[PDB]
Amino acid sequence: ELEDGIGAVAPLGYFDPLGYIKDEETFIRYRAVERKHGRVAMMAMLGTFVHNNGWTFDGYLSPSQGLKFSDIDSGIGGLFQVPPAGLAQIILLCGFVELAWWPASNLSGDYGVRLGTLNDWEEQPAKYYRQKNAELNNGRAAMMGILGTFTHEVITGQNFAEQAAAGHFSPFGDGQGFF
Amino acid sequence: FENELGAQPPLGFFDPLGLVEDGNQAKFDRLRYVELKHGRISMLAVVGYLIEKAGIRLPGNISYDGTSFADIPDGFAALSKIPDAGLFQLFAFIGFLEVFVMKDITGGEFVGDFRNGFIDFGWDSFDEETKLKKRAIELNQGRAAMMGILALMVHEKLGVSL
Amino acid sequence: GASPSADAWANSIESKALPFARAPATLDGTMLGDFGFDPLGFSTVPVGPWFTGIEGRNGQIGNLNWYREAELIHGRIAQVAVVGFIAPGLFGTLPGNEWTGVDAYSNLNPLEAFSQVPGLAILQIFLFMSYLEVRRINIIKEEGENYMPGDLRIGQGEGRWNPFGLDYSPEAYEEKRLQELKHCRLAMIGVFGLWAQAQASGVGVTEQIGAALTTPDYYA
Amino acid sequence: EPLGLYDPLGWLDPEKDPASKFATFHANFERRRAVERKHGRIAMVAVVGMLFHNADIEFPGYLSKELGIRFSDVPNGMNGLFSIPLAGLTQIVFAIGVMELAIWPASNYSGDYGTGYGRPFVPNVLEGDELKYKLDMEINQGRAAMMGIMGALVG
Amino acid sequence: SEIELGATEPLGVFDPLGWLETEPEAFERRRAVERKHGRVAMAAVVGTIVHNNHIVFDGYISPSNNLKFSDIPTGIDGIFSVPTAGLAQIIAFLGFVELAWLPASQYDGDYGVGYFGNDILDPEEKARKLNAELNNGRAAMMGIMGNMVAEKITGQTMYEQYAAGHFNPFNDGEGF
Amino acid sequence: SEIELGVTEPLGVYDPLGWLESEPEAFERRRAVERKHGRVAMAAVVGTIVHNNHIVFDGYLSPSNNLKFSDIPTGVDGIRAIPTAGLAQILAFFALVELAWMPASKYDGDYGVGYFGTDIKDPEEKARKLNVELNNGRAAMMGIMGNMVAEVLTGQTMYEQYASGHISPF
Amino acid sequence: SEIELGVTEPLGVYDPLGWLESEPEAFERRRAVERKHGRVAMAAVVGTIVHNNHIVFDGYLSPSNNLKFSDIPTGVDGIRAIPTAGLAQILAFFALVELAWMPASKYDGDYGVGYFGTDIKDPEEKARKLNVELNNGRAAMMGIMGNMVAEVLTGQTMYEQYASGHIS
Amino acid sequence: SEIELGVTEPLGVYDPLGWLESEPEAFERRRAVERKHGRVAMAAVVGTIVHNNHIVFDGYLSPSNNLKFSDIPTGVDGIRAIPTAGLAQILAFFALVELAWMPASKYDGDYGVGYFGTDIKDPEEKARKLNVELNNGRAAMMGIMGNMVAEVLTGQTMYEQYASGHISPFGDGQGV
Amino acid sequence: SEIELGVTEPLGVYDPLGWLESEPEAFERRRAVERKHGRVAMAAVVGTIVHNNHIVFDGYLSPSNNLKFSDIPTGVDGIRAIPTAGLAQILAFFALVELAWMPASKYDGDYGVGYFGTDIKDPEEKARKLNVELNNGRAAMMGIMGNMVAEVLTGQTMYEQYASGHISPFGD
Amino acid sequence: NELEIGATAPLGVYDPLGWLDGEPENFERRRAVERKHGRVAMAAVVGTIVHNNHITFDGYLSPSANLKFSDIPTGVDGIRAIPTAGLLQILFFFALVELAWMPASKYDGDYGVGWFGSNIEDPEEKARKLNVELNNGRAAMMGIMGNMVTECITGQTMYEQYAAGHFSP
Amino acid sequence: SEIELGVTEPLGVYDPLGWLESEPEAFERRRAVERKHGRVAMAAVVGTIVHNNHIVFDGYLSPSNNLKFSDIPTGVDGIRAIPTAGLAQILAFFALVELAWMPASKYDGDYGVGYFGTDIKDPEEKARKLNVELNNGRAAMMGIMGNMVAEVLTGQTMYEQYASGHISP
Ligand SMILES: CC(=O)O[C@H]1CC(C)(C)C(=C=C/C(C)=C/C=C/C(C)=C/C=C/C=C(C)/C=C/C=C(\C)C(=O)C[C@@]23O[C@]2(C)C[C@@H](O)CC3(C)C)[C@](C)(O)C1
Repeated sequence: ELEDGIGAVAPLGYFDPLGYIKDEETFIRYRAVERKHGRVAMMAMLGTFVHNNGWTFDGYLSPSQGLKFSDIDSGIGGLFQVPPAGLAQIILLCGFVELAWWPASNLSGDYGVRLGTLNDWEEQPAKYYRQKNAELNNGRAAMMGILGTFTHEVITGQNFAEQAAAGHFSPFGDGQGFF
Repeated sequence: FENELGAQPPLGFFDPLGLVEDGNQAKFDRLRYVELKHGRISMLAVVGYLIEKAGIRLPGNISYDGTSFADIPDGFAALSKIPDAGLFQLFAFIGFLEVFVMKDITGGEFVGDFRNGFIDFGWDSFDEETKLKKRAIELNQGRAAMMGILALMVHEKLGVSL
Repeated sequence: GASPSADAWANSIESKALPFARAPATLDGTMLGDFGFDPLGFSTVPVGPWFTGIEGRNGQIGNLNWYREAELIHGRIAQVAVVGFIAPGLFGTLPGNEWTGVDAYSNLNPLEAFSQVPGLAILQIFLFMSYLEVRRINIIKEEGENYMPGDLRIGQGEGRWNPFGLDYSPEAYEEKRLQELKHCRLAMIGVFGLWAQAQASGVGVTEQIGAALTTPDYYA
Repeated sequence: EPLGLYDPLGWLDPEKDPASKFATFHANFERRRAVERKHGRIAMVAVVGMLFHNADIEFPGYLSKELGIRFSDVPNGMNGLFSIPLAGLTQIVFAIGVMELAIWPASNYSGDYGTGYGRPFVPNVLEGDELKYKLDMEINQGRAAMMGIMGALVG
Repeated sequence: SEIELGATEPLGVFDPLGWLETEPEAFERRRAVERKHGRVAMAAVVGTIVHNNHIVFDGYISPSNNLKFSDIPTGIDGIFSVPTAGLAQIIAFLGFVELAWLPASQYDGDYGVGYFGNDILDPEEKARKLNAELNNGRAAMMGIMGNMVAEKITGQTMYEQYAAGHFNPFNDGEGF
Repeated sequence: SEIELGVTEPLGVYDPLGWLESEPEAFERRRAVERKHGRVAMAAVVGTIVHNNHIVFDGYLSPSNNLKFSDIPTGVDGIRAIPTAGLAQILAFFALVELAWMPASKYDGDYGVGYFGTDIKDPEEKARKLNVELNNGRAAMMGIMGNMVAEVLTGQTMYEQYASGHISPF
Repeated sequence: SEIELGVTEPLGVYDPLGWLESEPEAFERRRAVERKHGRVAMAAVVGTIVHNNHIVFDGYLSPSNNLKFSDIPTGVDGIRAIPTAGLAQILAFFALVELAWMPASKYDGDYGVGYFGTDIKDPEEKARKLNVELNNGRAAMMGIMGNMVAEVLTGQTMYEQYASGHIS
Repeated sequence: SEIELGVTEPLGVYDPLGWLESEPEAFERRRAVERKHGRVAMAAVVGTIVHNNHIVFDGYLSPSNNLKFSDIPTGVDGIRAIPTAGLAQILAFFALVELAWMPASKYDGDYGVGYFGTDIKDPEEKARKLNVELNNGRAAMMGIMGNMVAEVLTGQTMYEQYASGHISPFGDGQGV
Repeated sequence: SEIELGVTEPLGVYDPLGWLESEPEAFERRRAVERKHGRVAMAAVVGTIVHNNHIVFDGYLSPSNNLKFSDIPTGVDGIRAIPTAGLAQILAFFALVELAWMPASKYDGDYGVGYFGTDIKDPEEKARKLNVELNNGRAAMMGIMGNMVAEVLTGQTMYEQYASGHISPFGD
Repeated sequence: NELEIGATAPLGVYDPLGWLDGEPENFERRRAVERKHGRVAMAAVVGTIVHNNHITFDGYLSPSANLKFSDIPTGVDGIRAIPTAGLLQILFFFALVELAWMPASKYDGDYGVGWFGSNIEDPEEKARKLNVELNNGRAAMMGIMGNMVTECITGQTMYEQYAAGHFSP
Repeated sequence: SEIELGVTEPLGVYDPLGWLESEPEAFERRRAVERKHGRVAMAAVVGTIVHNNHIVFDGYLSPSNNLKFSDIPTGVDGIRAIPTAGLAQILAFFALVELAWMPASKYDGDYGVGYFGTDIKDPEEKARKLNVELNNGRAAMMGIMGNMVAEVLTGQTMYEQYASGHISP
C-alpha cells in the first residue's frame, strides 16, 4: 500500500524514477503484478539453484517415455523436455490455484496464509513491515536473477552449471558476441 | 593511602612507582585484594615447597595405577608426574573454590574478609587494634612469602642450593 | 496520489547533455557539473548516507550530495586506476625476492597481476585504502549536514591538510572542481575500457597499443 | 465505433438464451462480437499460413541447430506446430501472450488497437462510410475463413 | 537501557579500569564494539568446531588453482590459504553487509531483525537475552583467542592436537 | 464460533438433507463426529502414502510370529496381517486415549494442545485453520474411501497400481 | 500459583499423608524437589531408550584408557564404565549448573529459559504445560525406577531383556 | 628582494617572454623552480665530473646482484643500472627531504642552513652570493643538458669521448 | 629560553606523561640529562660506524696483553676487550672532564666552547642549532639502542650482519 | 682610503720619484697596476715552487702533441712547451676574466669577492690585510724577477740549481 | 683587561710570592714573558710529538754535510745535530721576526694576526680564548720541561721510552 510505504525500502526510498505512478489506483494494479511476479520468480530462482546443483529425484518422471529425472537438462530447456501430458498436469493444477484457491484477480495478494507465531503482526507491527518489504525485495532480486539466469544461458549456450565449471564469467576474449 | 595496612614502621607507604597518587579508592581496593590474594597462596607455597623439598610425602598410592607419593618428584617436576586425571581435579576444585566459595558474598568488614557468616574462628574477641595488627601481620607475612616462593622457583631452575 | 518523481518529470526543464530528452526538475542547475543528464531519473529519487546507520538511510528531498559523493569517489579511484592499468606496462615492474617469489610483480596483464602478487601486497594496499575511508567517515560523522562532497580535508580552505600551499583564487577553485569532476567522469569510462580490453586481449594496454602501432613482421 | 450491431447486414437464428442461464458473463453481445472478430482475424492468418506451408516456402536455414531440425523437415499439414520442438512452440505462445495482454489486449473488446488498416508504423485512418464498410468486410471475410478452416482440416 | 546490560550476577557492573564514571561519553560506542566483537567471535568459535570436525562442502573452492575445500587447513592458515581473488570476494561482501545491510555505525546493534525475527516484548525477558548475547559473546572472545594462541604455541591445529592427546601442557615438551 | 465452521467459499452451508434446520441441537454431536472422522481419515491417507512408499521400520513386528515390518502388505490387508496380541495392544492403548486421555465425549474438540502447542491469537486466523481441518478432513474422508475402494476393485495395492501403469480404468 | 500446578483429573489432590494441611510451609520446597526429581528422571529415561537403541557416538570416550563409546554398557553399569577424569568433568561442569547457572536452590524451577524459549503468556495454557512437566516427570520417576529394578533382578540390560522374549 | 636577485651585469633584467609584468604573481614560485632546478643541476654537473674521473666507492652497490660500484656506467645510463630496490631507497629518502625536512613548497629555499651555516648579515654581500647561486645554477642547467645530449648523440660517456679524441662534432656542436 | 628548545615540527611540544605540567621545577635537570644523553649517544652511533668500517689505530692497544687495536671486536663487546688498567685510564680522565673541566653539574650544557668555537648571536639561528643538537641527540639515542639490541638479537656485529645480508627481519 | 694603503712601517710612504706629490690623478691607476702586478706575481712565485717540486697533473697535457705534464719544463721555457691550441684557451678564458668577470678597468680592486668571500667588517684590520696584499705583492714582483733572471743566467731551472749547489755568485 | 687574563677557577689569582702588589708596574713585562714562554713551549711540545712519531721531511737537511732529515735524533740531541750554517739561518730569519715583524718588545702580544686571522668581537669570548692561551702555555711549559728531564735523567728519547716500556717509575 502507498500510505504505509511497503515497497519503498531504505536504500532508494520511493523508487519510481521514471514517473509511472500518476494515480493511486494504478499503484494497486502494479503492486498486484510486482508481488505476483516476485512470488513466481522466487520459486524460479530456487529451481535453478536446485537444478544446477544436480539434486534430482530418483526414478522415472515418465516411465511411459523412459524419461528419468536425471535426463532433464538443468538449464532453460529442462521444462520442455517434460512430456506435454505431464506438462498439462502442471498447468491444470497451477491454473486451479490461480482461479480458485489463490485467485490472482485478488489484487491485494493476501490469501490468508498465516504461519501464526512467526508473524504475530498484532503485537509486532514492525515485523509486519519487515516481512512485507522482504517479500517484495526478495521478489525483485529474484526477478532480475531469473532474467540473469535466462539470458546467461542464451548468450553463452551453456547452463549455469556448465558455464561455472568452465569459469565463463566474462564476455571478453571468448568466441561469443562481438566482444 | 598513607596510614593503612601497608604502612609499616620500616617503610611507611613506600610506593615507588606511579600507582595510587589520587583519591581512587576503587583502584586501591583492587590492588589490595590481589596482594592479599598473592600472599595467601605464596604462604602455602613456601610451606608446600619445603614439605616436598624435605622429602615428606603422604603415605602412598596417589592413584590406583600403582603410583606412590614418593615416586612424584619435588619442585617443578611434580606437575609432570602427577597423573592427569588428578591434575584435572586439582584445577577443577581450586576453580570451584575461586568461583564459588572464596568471595566476599555477604559483605565483609574489609578487603579479603571471606567469612560469609559460615566459618569464624573468633574475630570478636580482639582489641580492635589487634584486629588491625593481625591483619597487618598476614599482609606482611604474605609479602615476604611472595619474595620467598619466587626465590625458590628462580633457584630451582638455576640449580643454586638454598 | 502521484509519485514524488512523477512530479519532477512534470516540470521537466530542457537539457544540455541530452537536449532532446527534457531533464527532470531535480537538476536545479545549482550543482557543479549539472549538464541535465539524468534520463533514468536517479536525481528524483535522492539517496542518503546509509552507512551512518538506519537514521541516515532515508535521503533528504532535493539533496544529491551523496550521489555526488559516490560520483567523486568512483572517479577519483578510476583516475588513479587508469595509471595503474598503464604504468607497469610503460615504466616497467618491480623485482621480487625468493620469499614473494620472482616474477611475482612482473605480470604485465594487470588483471592476473592481482592473483600473482603476494596477498600481503594487496592486504596492505586495502588497509591503506581502508585508513582514508576511516578518515572519510570521521569527517562525515563530524560535519554531518555541512559536509561538502569529496571533502577529505586535503587542501586550500579551512583546517585541511595543505603541505603544498595551494591557495587558489575563490573562482579558480571552482574550475579545479570542474576539472576534477570532468576527469572523474572521463576516467571512469577510461578505466572500464582498460579493464575490458585487458580481458579481451589478455595483455596490458601497452602490449596491445604497441603491437597495433607497429608494423607487422611480414609487412616490414 | 467497431462494436455496433449494424456491420454484417443480418440476420441469424438463436440469440442464445442459454448464455444467460448461469454463465451470464458470456451472454454479453459486446464480447461475442469481440470473439467473432478475433476468431475471424486468427482464421484469416491461418488460411494464408495454410497456403504458405503447402506451397513449400520452406525457409532458408535451420530451425534448431542443436536438434538439427531444418525448416524443410517440419510437415506442411495440420501437424506443423506439433512437430517443432516444445522449447520453440513455447516462444511462439509466449509472444502471443505478450500480444494477448500487453500490446493488443483482448480485454479491449472493441478490437481497435490504433493501427489503421493498411499502413504499418503510422495508422491509415478511415473516416466515414468506407470506415464502416471495411469493418463488415473484416467480419465477412473473417467468417469465410472460419468456415474455410474446418473445410480444410477435416481432410 | 543499554548501561545496565552486560552486568550479570557474579561480577555486577565490572569495570576495573573505571571508564564508566571516567568516560561516560565513550560507552555508547564501546558497547557496540563489545557486541560486535562478541558476535564476530561467536561465529568464529562455531566455525572452528565445524572446520576441525572435517565438515567440508565438496569440490574445489578454486578450480584454476586446483584447490579443494578439504585442501584448506582447519587452523589459522585456513583463511589465508584461500586465493587472493577469493579473499577479496569475501571482504567485498562482508563490507556490503557491514555498511549497508547491517551497518556497524548503528551502535545499538538494532538492525530490524529481532531474536529469531521477534521482538521480545517483555522488558525483563529482553534484558535477559541481551545479557545472554553479551555473555556468550564475551566468552567466545576468550574462546577464539584461546584457540588461536594455543594453535600457534603447540604448533598443531585443533584436530591434530586432540588426535594426539596433547592436552596436558605439564608433561609434554614445552616451556615449563 | 462453532456453527460457522464448515462454510468455506463455493458451496457455503451445503446440506441437501435439511438437517441444520430439522435438528438444530443435534449439530454439536454431528460436528464432533465430522471432526473426528476427519482426523482419523487424514492420518490414514498419509499412512497409505508412507506404506506405499515402502518406508518400513527396519526390524520385526512380532519375532515370535516371525514376521518383519517389511512383510505386512501396504494396502487393505495391513491390519489383517497383524497378530491379535498386537491388536490388543493397539485397542487398549487407544482406549486410554479415547476415554481417559483426549476423549471423544468432549465434543468441543480442543483438549489442550492447540495448533502445534500454542493457541491462535487472531480469531479470524483461528477460524480459518478450523475450516482447513474440516475441509482437509472432509477431503481425506473421500480420499481414504477412494483408496480402499480402488484397491479392492483392482486387486493391487497403491504401489502396484502405479508401478504397473494401471491407472486409467478405461 | 504452584499449589494447583500438579493436580489433574483422575487423582485430584491425592495426599494419603495429608502433607498440605500438616507442615504447609514445606510445600514450596517439596514442589521444587518433585520438579527437580521429575526433570532428572525424564532425562534419565529418554537416555535409557537411546542407550539400548545403540545410537553411540562412533568414537573413543577415552583413548588413554581405550574406551570406545560402544564399549560402555547400555544398562545399569554404564555410569561405572566412565573413568576418573570423566566423572570429574561431569561433577565440575554441573557444579556450575546447579549452583551458578540454573541454581537448584531456586525453588521456582524458573531459570528464564521458558518452554522452548517462549514465555507462555496465556495463563490457562501455561498452567497446562506445567501440569505436563509434573505428570510426565512423575511417570518417568516410576519409569526410571522400574527400569533399574528390571535390570538388577534379571541381570540383562533392556536391549537384552527385549531380545530374549523375557518381557512377560 | 627576490625580484632583484636574478639580475647581473651583461643582461640585467632579462625576460623575452615578458612574464615579469604579465604574470607578476607567478614569479614567486617560478623563482623557486629556477633555484631548485639550478641547485639540482649543479650537483648533476659535479657528479658527472666525479663519475668520469673514475672516483668510485670501492665496493659493491648490490652484492645480491653482484653489482660493484665500478660496474655502473659513468654516463647517462648510470641510474638505469641501479637495481629497482635501490631507486626505492633514493626516492624514499628524498620524499622525506622534498616534503618534510627541506620542503619544496617553501618557495624561498631558505630551509635551515646558511652559506656553509653562515647567515650573511651584509645585504649587498648576501645578494651577491644569491646572484651567484642563480647564475651558477643557470650555467649548470645548460651545462648538464649539453652534457646529456652530447652523450646520447655520440654513444659515449664523457670519459670515452675524451679517450677517443671525440671533442669535435660528428653531429653539430654548440659550446662556449 | 630552554622551555622552547626541544620544540620542532610535527610533534611540537611532546609530553605524553605531562611532566611539563606536573614537574615544572625539575625541567632544568631533565633537559640537561637529555642533552647529555644526546651528546653521549651521538658520539656512540658515530663510534659504531667507525668501528664497523675497520678504521683502527694501526698498532698495539696493550702490548703487555699482546692486544692490537684490530683484535678488539667492533660490536658491543669492544669495551670488554680493553684491559682494566686501560679502562681505569679512561675513567680517570673523564673524571677530570665531568667534574672539573666541563662539569656535568652545570645544567646549561654551556661551556667555554661554542658551535665550532663560535657563539651564534642570531637568536633564531642559535635556537635552530640547539634544536638540531637535541634532535640529532634524540635520534642517536634511539639509534645506539637499536644497534645494540639488533646485535644481540642476531649475535653478529654490524659488519658481519651487513656482510651476510641479514638486514630484512626474517627470524623476528 | 687607497692613499695610505701602500705605506707600511719600516719605510713609511715611499716615493723617490715624488709622484704622489707630483701628479695626484694618476695614483688610482698606478695603485691599480701595483696591486694587479702583485697578484699576478704572487701566483707566479707559488707557481715556480709547485713546478720545481715536481708536482704535476698526472697525465697528458696534449695527447695529440704527445706532451705529458712531466715533459713540460719547470723554468721559463715551460710556457713555451704548451701547444698553440693550449695557449689560446688560456688567452680566451682570461679575456673573459680580465674584461668581463673581474674587469681590469675597475681600478678599485674589489670585484665581487673579499677575503675568502667576506668583507672584513673592520676598517683597521681590513686596511692591515690590504697592506699585506701589496707588500706580499711587492716582494713577489721582485721574487719572480729574481727567479727568472738567475734562470736565464745559469741556464738551469730552480731544480737543476739546488742539485748542483749554485748558491754563490 | 690584561690583569684578569691569567685567572681561572681552580686557583684564582695565584700569586704565592705576592708580586702583583710588590711589583705592580712589572706585571706588563712578566705577562708578556709568560705568554712568550708559553707560545714557545706549546710549539715545543707539539714538536716533540711530531719528532717522536718519526714524521720526517723525506730528504736531505744538508747535502754538503751528508745529513738527511732521518739522521737527526728526535729528543734532546736534535738541535745539536743541526750544522752551524743552518743555525745561522734560524737565528737570521727569527731575528727578523723577533725584532721587526712581530717584535718581542711589543708587550701587548696581539700582532696583526688574530685568532686564526679573526678578531674576536665578544669581550667575554676573547678573554676566554686569552685564558686558554695562557693556560695551555702554562701546561706546556712544565710539559716540555718534563720531557727534557725525561731524557737527561734517562738517556733515552720519547719513542723508545714507550717501546721498551720504560715509563714505569
Ligand atoms: C673560508 C673562505 O674564505 O671561503 C672560501 C670558500 C668559498 C666561499 C666557497 C669560495 C669560493 C669559490 C671556489 C672554491 C670555486 C671552485 C670551483 C671549482 C672547483 C670549479 C671546478 C671546475 C671543474 C670542471 C668544470 C671539470 C670539467 C671537465 C673535465 C676536466 C673533463 O671532463 C676531462 C677529465 O674528466 C676526464 C674526462 C678524464 C680524466 O682522466 C681527466 C680529466 C679530469 C681531465 C672562496 C671565496 O674562494 C673562499
